Amino acid sequence: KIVNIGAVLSTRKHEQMFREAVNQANKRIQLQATSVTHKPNAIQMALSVCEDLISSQVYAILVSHPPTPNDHFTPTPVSYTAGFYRIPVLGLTTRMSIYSDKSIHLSFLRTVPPYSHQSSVWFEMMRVYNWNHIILLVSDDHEGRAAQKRLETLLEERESKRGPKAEKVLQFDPGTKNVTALLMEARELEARVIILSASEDDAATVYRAAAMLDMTGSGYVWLVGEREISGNALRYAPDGIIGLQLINGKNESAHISDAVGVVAQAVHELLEKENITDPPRGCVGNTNIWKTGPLFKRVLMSSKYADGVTGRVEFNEDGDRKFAQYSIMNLQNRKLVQVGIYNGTHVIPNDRKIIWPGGETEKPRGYQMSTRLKIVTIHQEPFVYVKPTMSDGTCKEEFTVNGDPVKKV
Amino acid sequence: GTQERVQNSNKKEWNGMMGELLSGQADMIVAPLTINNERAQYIEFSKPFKY
Amino acid sequence: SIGIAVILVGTSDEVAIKDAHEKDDFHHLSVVPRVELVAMNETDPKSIITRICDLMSDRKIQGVVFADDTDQEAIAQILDFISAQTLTPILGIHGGSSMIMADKDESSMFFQFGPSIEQQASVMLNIMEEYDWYIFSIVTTYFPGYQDFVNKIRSTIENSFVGWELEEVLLLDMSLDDGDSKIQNQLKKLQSPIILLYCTKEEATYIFEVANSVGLTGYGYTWIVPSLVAGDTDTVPSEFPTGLISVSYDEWDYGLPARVRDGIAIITTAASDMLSEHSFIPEPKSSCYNTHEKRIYQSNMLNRYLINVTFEGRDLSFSEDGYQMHPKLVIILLNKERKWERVGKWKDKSLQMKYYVWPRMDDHLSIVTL
Ligand SMILES: *[C@@H]1O[C@H](CO)[C@@H](O)[C@H](O)[C@H]1NC(C)=O
Ligand SMILES: *[C@@H]1O[C@H](CO)[C@@H](O)[C@H](O)[C@H]1NC(C)=O
Ligand SMILES: *[C@@H]1O[C@H](CO)[C@@H](O)[C@H](O)[C@H]1NC(C)=O
Repeated sequence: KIVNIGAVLSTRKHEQMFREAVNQANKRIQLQATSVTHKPNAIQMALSVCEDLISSQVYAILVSHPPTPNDHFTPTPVSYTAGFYRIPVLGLTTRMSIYSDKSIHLSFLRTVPPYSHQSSVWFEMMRVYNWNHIILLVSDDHEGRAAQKRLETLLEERESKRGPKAEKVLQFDPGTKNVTALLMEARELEARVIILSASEDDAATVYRAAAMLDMTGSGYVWLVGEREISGNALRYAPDGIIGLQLINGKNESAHISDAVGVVAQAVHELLEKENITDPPRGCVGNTNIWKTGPLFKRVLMSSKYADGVTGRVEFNEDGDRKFAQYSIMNLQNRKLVQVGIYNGTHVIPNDRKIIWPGGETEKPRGYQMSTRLKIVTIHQEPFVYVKPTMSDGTCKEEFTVNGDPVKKV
Repeated sequence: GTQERVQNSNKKEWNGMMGELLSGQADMIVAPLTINNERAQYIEFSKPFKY
Repeated sequence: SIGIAVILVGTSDEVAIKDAHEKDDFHHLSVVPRVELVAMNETDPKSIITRICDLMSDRKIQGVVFADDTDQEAIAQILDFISAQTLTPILGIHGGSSMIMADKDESSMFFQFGPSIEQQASVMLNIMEEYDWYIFSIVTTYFPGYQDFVNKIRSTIENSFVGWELEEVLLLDMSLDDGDSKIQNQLKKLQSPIILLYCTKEEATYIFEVANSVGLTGYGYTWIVPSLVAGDTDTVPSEFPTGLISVSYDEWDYGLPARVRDGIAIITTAASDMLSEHSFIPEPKSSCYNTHEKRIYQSNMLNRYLINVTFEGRDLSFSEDGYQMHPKLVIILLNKERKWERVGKWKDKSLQMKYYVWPRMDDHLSIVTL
């Protein structure tokens, strides 16, 4: 028949681009294009969702980021609103991992991967450089908590040199100002490779206090995710910092096209199935679930698009991107560069040579054993005698029956 | 030091000096410490130095 | 002179409610609160938003309650986001509202009268007590909240003295179709006389069908479920084996204007304790469109007092989650007919039954001693 899809964007240009994209995919069951702008308030948009859906009887809606930098809520309302009728929605630039959940957002599949897996990749950079000891530094939040969950599952996935074995995690507090306390515990430990993942704004404070803390010289090694490089963070980053980028950072039309293609590849398999009951556009009238909701989602979960403008697009077990590509970028004398490229297990180095903070050109051992350790001890009668000191500060020296000096640490 | 639940949450932590070792206040327990399953779960014990 | 909105959906004794509005004594604190009722049908979210906007913009609303009659939780979630993007507290006092979401915003201010999930686990253990079923096994439906359920259960079992002997926690979901065979297999290993279930009003029918398809019937078993698979006035298919037990609260004798009085009283006493001592009162010129610029007066203090309140001797202290401290609960039983006889009352960590023994449907002997 004729099926209609909708999307919400922030550029008339990409609107015409999506129109052209569906005109082209028409070569591959007619599809009807519908699109709406965004607004500087969740109210009008939360109205527009049915204001246009009911008009169109949509079968899937596409969504991306508005000009708002954070936009932690701009993909919220449009999601669960359609969830009110099990209307599978697709997103592009939704990285903030809230939507990672299956429960709260049973009606959401994304285009890119969320920060969780871009943490997960560090496993391989650890595998190559034979590093073993890592200080994990994350903020206290749901996001950071998910990062912990992912990385811990990853490291635990070693049931078999023991490789890596994390040895501390610091519940850095969000939004704070004074930091150095935690950094002290950081310095005292025995390792150098630290992994920091936090707000794109507070890494500035972190770098400030750390450079003041002098723990940024040689021997130290860093890693970050994505948000930690850009923004004013770059204006405080010491050299040698290693950073990670996605291969398709901000390219709307690319994902738009891949999306309309994959949804065509879906609907062509959809319309040739039995019991296909149209989701009604009567959100005011109707109040039940078109079984072609979770039915639509169950059928989506098997497709494997051949090749897009972003290469092969595959979906995970939870409804998100699978097997993207990453650029292992770097900072070099206040001049960002590229160094490597990751995809899958392939971790390809390249021409330019890596550097490490302090100017060293080796791959430092990441840790040197201490030689001044501490000791605990209880007060037990024949094993550990406890006695107050003499007035001089030490305590009086005695002798056994053999007359020998008695050690009195 | 033993093990126990805390804060009426699903957190089971280690009171006492053994717990101190677990958290990073020192790196050796020289004292009349005993040996048993629970403690031997995650701490490495030297060979026994007094029976 | 605060404004308080009260909405209804469905059938209800509207006049009786408007009358019981003036049921209490608000003499000794300057509030003079206004009231404004509205009825409506069950059309859509947009209706809801439009209406709440009209109310808050019109009568200088500073707090809303809500009731309903269906079995839809999404609407609740919607209202949650409302309280998110809207700095006023909201009280889901009755109906499909009071169904418990998974969580709340770190900033939203929405609450609902009803048991927590931990409250239910606790009370059902207290009922495992009086009648001495000391061995059980549990099964779930992969609704994500289940992890908290089982964890609270185990971390209350491991500590105490009595001989809690649980066995073989099981986890099943055939969300992938035609996995039902696996179900019929994985359920065969339930040797305990007591089974516990966290499921959905939809799946449970099929689940009990398969259960009788294995042998677990009212001969030598007995089941327990939380309210989230029950409806008191509601009815159920025959697949529910007779004699099923579960737990709800005192709807059967509280779901009435007195709840409305309770809500009005609580918002009033909060407004009195917090705003008088602080001498301020957040009174937005309540827009609904163009509210992103209205957060200038961060609430940040109503919460700081909305949890420590009381009146009429009844304590209404609220916990951070969205449940209360302790609401009066009831335990009900499937009878011969499809009816829920009121069996047991519960309040203040205390359980009170109407029996000393469990009526059962022969190798079960009395025995004397000395
Ligand atoms: C942080 O606090 C320490 C003392 O705890 C103080 O010495 C230091 O100057 C403070 N720095 C910042 C950036 O707040
Ligand atoms: C997006 O990517 C496509 C190919 O992948 C390219 O043709 C186009 O110019 C890119 N546009 C932007 C803005 O990056
Ligand atoms: C609650 O309020 C009463 C009376 O105002 C006061 O005595 C009590 O300490 C308060 N408790 C809390 C937790 O605020």
